[PDB]
Amino acid sequence: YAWNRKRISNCVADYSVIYNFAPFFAFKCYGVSPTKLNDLCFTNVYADSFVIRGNEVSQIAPGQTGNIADYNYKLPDDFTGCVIAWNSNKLDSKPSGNY
Amino acid sequence: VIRGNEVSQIAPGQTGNIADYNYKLPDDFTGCVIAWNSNKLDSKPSGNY
Amino acid sequence: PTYGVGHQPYRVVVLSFELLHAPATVCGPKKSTNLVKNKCVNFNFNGLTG
Repeated sequence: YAWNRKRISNCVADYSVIYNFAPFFAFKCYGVSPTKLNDLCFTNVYADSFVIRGNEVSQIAPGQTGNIADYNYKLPDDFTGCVIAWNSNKLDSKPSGNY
Repeated sequence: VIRGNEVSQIAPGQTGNIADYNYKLPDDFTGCVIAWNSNKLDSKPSGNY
Repeated sequence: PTYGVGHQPYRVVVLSFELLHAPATVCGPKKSTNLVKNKCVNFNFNGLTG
């Protein structure tokens, strides 16, 4: 409900070091191929981050309906960015409960 | 044996580290790619080097 | 073993085939049929139907 927004600008962007920072699977993108980030270049880069459950992952996609997509975080009709998700069972869970 | 982020790189028409400089597939590639996890047989607590 | 799920080892076997231009050498369980000619039949010659 309170995702952070970080503006990235006026810097050299190397997208090949993204895989080393976090152990995800694939670099899912919609308007651009994941292969060809480095040769082209953009105007501004925005970063948004939040922690969800494993069922409501496909709701973060352009044109979806649910609970996360309707009241918490909605993507536009024409999204030209990338979405990344990975499991975090080892750093984000307690036996009593993560409240 | 590769890393988990590089399983997607075994595909025609892609770049990266394996597809550019280590193992490249042709653009007209026909065939099947079989990949499975091997953390039990190919990992050590000291480190597999 | 303490690494994440994206840094796990993955054994990969890539089965790469080539299309049939040479005489065929490798394939499996399809029973052969005695050849009959001069009749409108369905044939299966090394993987092509017609």
